[PDB]
Amino acid sequence: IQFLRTDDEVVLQCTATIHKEQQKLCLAAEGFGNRLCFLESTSNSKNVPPDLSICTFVLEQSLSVRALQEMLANGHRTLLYGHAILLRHSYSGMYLCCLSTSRSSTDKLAFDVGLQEDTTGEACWWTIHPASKQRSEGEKVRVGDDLILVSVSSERYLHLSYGNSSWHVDAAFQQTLWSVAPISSGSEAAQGYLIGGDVLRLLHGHMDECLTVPSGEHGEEQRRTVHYEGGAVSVHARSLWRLETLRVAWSGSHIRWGQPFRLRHVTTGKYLSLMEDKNLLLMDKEKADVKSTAFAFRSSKEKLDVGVRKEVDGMGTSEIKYGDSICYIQHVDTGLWLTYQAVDVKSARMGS
Amino acid sequence: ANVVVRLLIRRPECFGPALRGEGGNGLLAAMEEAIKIAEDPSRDGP
Amino acid sequence: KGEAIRIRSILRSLIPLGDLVGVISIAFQMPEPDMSAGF
Repeated sequence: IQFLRTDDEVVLQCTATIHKEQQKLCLAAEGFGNRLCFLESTSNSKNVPPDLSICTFVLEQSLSVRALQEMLANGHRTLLYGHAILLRHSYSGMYLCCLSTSRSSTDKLAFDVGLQEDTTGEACWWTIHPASKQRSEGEKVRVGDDLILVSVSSERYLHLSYGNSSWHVDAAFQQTLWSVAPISSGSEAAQGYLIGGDVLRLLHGHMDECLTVPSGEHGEEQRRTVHYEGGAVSVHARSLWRLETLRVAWSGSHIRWGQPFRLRHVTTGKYLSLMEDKNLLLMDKEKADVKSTAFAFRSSKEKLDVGVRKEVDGMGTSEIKYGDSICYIQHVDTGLWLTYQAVDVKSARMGS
Repeated sequence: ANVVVRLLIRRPECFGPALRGEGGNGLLAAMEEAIKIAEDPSRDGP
Repeated sequence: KGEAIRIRSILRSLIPLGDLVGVISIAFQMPEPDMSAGF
């Protein structure tokens, strides 16, 4: 029932039936190093999490085709069918567009989609059209509605061109239902409160001990180790942890206490998993099971609440602040709690 | 012209199968196959 | 006009140029009369 406004991060999802199996795929793009776009399996997240950081897109502007043409000649607005929307990548900062190059020689009539830096020209904007008979032009868009994206210059639909091994999105003349899932509606997110889908660092109140991993001085086998450090490591890049929410809708909502989420190390790309045979380690997305990677934040040390909440459709309530907040990490399976130790021998303790 | 082009590009099967689609290469091979069929009377109506 | 440019680009992507010249170059036979129901 919520109407898509402007300056809100969304996700372009769609359905794909291959091998008599249905799957949910969102439109993602690396941006830095690769301009062309690809797909990310948003479904099947219990075993492998998707890359929402590159899957989300934000609506920069929302103008009609005629106002857009007048712009070519020369707050938070709502989204209506028939407008010429503008999609900007969240992380890469570039803008989704329709490239004039053809990579797949099979569809000799389609184009390739990708990201571009400049917003000039009518080769970057996209128009939304109704996909079902129950809706028509001129109506307000709501959450969960299936729409059709059409290029302005290319005049080609955002088609999900099926291939043997190339699941690539093209700008073809075959309509494809692109469902839109919100992430962050741009509500009154007060500066300092915790927002989901964000990367942060964890310090101590009286010890400023940051949760880090060994640097590139040794190999990945050493870098998989997790420990505490201090000093200049607080401003380094190997001390950043991203909180990925399980649900793909409203993933950038306000983090509430006790909900599961994955910890990702953006420096190496591995997820913080816990194998009870040892301490916690870093395992990649291919084997990052939700029962071993999903952690939660509590306000106390007790285990009073486990099976309480499952999902809340909304932006959420501002609960956790960045300034003054004492959270406690807790696992969904074992329910252990963090503790600092003195495993370091007295041989070279003061220096290391 | 604009509206007919729109309709013809939205419905790709209006063109020949040997010219448009993931099958036949293009108009060249299409017309060469057509000439071959015209020369070989085994592909007509007796 | 830009719409004309887009339509021309669509037509060019539909029908290539080498295709056109290859189909033009067939050198039809010129005949004893023959049939005009062929190429």
